[PDB]
Amino acid sequence: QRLVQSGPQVRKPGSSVRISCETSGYTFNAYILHWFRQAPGRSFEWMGWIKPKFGAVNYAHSFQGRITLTRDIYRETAFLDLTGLRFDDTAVYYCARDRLYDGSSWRLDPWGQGTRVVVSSASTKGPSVFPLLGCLVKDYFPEPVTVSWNSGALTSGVHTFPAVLQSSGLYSLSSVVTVPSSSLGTQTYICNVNHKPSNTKVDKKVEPK
Amino acid sequence: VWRDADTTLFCASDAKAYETEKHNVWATHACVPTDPNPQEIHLDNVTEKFNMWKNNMVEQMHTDIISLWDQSLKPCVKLTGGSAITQACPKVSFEPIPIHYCTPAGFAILKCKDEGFNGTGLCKNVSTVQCTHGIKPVVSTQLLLNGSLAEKNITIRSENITNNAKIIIVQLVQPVTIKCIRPDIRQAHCNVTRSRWNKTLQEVAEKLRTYFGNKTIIFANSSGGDLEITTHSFNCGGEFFYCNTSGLFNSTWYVNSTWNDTNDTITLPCRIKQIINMWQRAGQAMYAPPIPGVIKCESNITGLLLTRDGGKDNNVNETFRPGGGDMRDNWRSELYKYKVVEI
Amino acid sequence: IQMTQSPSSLAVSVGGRVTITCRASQGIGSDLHWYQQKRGRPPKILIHHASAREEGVPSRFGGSGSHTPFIFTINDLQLDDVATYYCQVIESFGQGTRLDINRTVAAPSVFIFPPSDEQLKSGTASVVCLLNNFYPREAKVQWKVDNALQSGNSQESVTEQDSKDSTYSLSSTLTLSKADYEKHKVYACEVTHQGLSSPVTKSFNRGE
Ligand SMILES: *[C@@H]1O[C@H](CO)[C@@H](O)[C@H](O)[C@H]1NC(C)=O
Ligand SMILES: *[C@@H]1O[C@H](CO)[C@@H](O)[C@H](O)[C@H]1NC(C)=O
Ligand SMILES: *[C@@H]1O[C@H](CO)[C@@H](O)[C@H](O)[C@H]1NC(C)=O
Ligand SMILES: *[C@@H]1O[C@H](CO)[C@@H](O)[C@H](O)[C@H]1NC(C)=O
Ligand SMILES: *[C@@H]1O[C@H](CO)[C@@H](O)[C@H](O)[C@H]1NC(C)=O
Ligand SMILES: *[C@@H]1O[C@H](CO)[C@@H](O)[C@H](O)[C@H]1NC(C)=O
Ligand SMILES: *[C@@H]1O[C@H](CO)[C@@H](O)[C@H](O)[C@H]1NC(C)=O
Ligand SMILES: *[C@@H]1O[C@H](CO)[C@@H](O)[C@H](O)[C@H]1NC(C)=O
Ligand SMILES: *[C@@H]1O[C@H](CO)[C@@H](O)[C@H](O)[C@H]1NC(C)=O
Ligand SMILES: *[C@@H]1O[C@H](CO)[C@@H](O)[C@H](O)[C@H]1NC(C)=O
Ligand SMILES: *[C@@H]1O[C@H](CO)[C@@H](O)[C@H](O)[C@H]1NC(C)=O
Ligand SMILES: *[C@@H]1O[C@H](CO)[C@@H](O)[C@H](O)[C@H]1NC(C)=O
Ligand SMILES: *[C@@H]1O[C@H](CO)[C@@H](O)[C@H](O)[C@H]1NC(C)=O
Repeated sequence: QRLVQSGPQVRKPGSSVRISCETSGYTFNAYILHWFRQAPGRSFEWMGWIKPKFGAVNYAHSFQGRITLTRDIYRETAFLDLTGLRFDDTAVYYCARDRLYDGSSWRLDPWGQGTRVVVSSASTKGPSVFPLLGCLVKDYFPEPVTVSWNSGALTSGVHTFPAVLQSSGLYSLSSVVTVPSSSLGTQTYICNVNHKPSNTKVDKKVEPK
Repeated sequence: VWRDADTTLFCASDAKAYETEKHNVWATHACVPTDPNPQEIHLDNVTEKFNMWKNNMVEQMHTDIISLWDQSLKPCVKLTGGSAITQACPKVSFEPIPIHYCTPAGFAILKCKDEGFNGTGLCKNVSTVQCTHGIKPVVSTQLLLNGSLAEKNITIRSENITNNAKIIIVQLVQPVTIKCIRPDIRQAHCNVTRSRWNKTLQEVAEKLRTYFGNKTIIFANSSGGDLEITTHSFNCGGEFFYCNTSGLFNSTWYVNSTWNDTNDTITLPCRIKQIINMWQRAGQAMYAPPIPGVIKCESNITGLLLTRDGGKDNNVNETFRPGGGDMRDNWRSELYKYKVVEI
Repeated sequence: IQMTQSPSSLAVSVGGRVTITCRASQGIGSDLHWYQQKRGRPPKILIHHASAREEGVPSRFGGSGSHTPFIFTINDLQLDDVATYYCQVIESFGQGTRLDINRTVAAPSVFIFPPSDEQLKSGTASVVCLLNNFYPREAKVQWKVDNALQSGNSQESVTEQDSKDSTYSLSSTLTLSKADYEKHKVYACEVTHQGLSSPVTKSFNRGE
């Protein structure tokens, strides 16, 4: 038993997205498959199940008319359709098999690795990097960005924060580090930022003035 | 005395050895003749548990009806698995006959005679018989055809009525006639009496409220899936009919609603397909075009297969849609009052 | 059908016997299951059918109860058990319990950062307030501009708990237009936290 899902996808509001759930390791026809989304921090929400043999489906609540669960009986891949992508639909989506052979018990043993979905009315753009010690990495899209200090030579006192999503639809994060005060006049400090999706790398020296 | 066990059963029938119809032909070699005077004995002061959902008779029957179909209706092309089969695919006569199931020596069938028995729990009136009643193996979705009817009240049977993943079998008291015909030589349609059907939905709704509470009951069409389950699918004269039930499942029933609220015929559009998804097995099958002439089969509606929508729990209403696809549920609807024991 | 999971959070060090209670709508019998998920990972079944264990993780994990209330128990907590836990009944999930390890309450160090010259020239001002190495995770960060409390115009970020000192760190970022920024003088970040007997304020004057 094993369920591999689609890779992370980022779509624009109003459009539609399709998520696949590739099935291996077990009898694909004799196991009820469920679909869950998880808001950043919040608990899991049930979207709907689908009994694979006939595509017998069951959507839920506010999802009806926006969601469609289908499967490709050959290659044994299951799908999840999400139309009219609202902003608040931005989450990670899961597929999980009911453990019970021929029947339901709602025991969920195998889970997808999670399909990260971002709904932003934005186009890919590399960050501007400004000085604050630390570096401010503002207005980039999409995730992710990585940051090091002094080419990897500085690995102590560093805290690299999780990105936030701005109302603009762009991400921002900060990276900070603590060091002895007496060194600021004598030690050079450089943050090295790489944003491969836009192929943007920046080295920004930061000093008092 | 006895204790529960599963074993291999045999079937009995009144099939005609001279008939060319395929159910008859199969049953002639597969089954024995029926008993003129079957015996039923009341078991005094006996109380017994039944479970229609874990009754191995269903599975045995299933394997039998699969075999019946496989050797009777050969497709021009089969895609079971990754392997594809080409073959001769003649037209046949195909019209279900009643089958009885009987226990061999050393085993017995118990029969619950409790009114409106839900299929799971203690039966107060138990009897023993050598053989079941005659059950026609009608293959269909959404609607159960030519089956047994409830004696007094509409009956709901479910493993967990509150588990939206569980099928819901409904049994009617009064049957609803369904009349189908083929006059695009693939175009067909089925008629049901509007008035007769609406009275049915009103009483079903009222019965359903006893389980889900004093709530509004909504009937709606299937949310998706293969055509076999999103339509009322069945076979007639060896041909596979697929009928649209949108006209049947498109109503909202408040606690005070009556069919009298707000031709007398609902006409359902149907299609005959040559390319079909098998119920026996994962895979696709292709048949020959339909035979010339008028094709008709008037049937009795004797039950329903429903599912209930999930969601974030909200009083006021519940929504139900037709379902099915697993033919074991068809068999369960008939075998629910029987269980096998070893002596 | 409807879940309520207590407590919302919790913090026990290596060893302490943990107990989580999930209460629900009227009757569910024994059909409550128990999960566990780590940061960036999908959940995993631990206990099913209200009492039963399953193959995999040990049977130091357990559950008991019937009808409405249920209890999830870890008799001997280890280090890798630190994860968020959830109780589920069919379509319904618990709110979720964020587990944690206990530690001596450590107050945050607070820093404020003005907008850079480079940033201002582009039409936006970001102001950053840093909270470094504190415990517990709960903290209140309030932006004040000329003594007027600011809300809805700030964002917080928190690091995952540090593997070596078991502390958290947090950033808060206030974003304003240049035009609005130049209209006000005093910019302040006020921090409230359990390890501080009173709130700490850091501030600066524009152009100073
Ligand atoms: C059992 O049979 C008796 C007489 O036939 C009847 O009065 C009684 O109601 C039956 N019990 C049930 C549970 O139907
Ligand atoms: C079915 O009826 C029996 C009594 O004959 C009862 O014990 C049981 O709880 C009922 N089950 C359902 C699902 O209605
Ligand atoms: C079905 O109803 C339509 C309209 O009343 C009628 O024309 C048609 O002949 C009917 N077919 C059957 C089989 O009753
Ligand atoms: C359902 O509501 C009706 C109101 O018309 C009432 O008469 C009936 O007693 C109610 N049933 C309950 C509360 O079980
Ligand atoms: C079910 O009804 C809807 C009306 O909202 C219709 O669009 C849809 O095609 C129907 N589905 C089927 C399978 O007939
Ligand atoms: C069933 O009929 C409705 C309208 O009567 C139509 O919208 C729907 O597409 C039909 N379904 C199929 C599967 O043809
Ligand atoms: C469904 O019901 C509405 C009224 O409730 C009616 O206007 C519509 O024609 C119906 N559709 C079908 C396919 O029966
Ligand atoms: C019947 O009762 C329901 C609620 O009990 C109400 O919503 C509805 O309006 C009533 N029927 C009519 C025709 O008003
Ligand atoms: C049900 O029985 C009738 C006999 O009157 C037959 O004509 C019809 O074809 C049967 N239904 C099916 C689906 O075979
Ligand atoms: C059931 O269907 C048959 C089909 O010919 C019909 O003759 C019979 O009248 C129907 N049942 C009832 C009670 O009308
Ligand atoms: C059922 O309830 C939901 C939410 O209370 C509502 O949106 C919907 O319109 C209701 N159904 C009907 C047929 O009124
Ligand atoms: C399923 O039904 C049984 C009794 O038939 C009940 O004890 C159990 O709680 C139900 N499961 C649920 C509500 O998840
Ligand atoms: C955590 O440890 C502190 C001592 O540093 C103690 O005062 C506190 O009660 C402990 N908390 C728990 C939940 O054990």
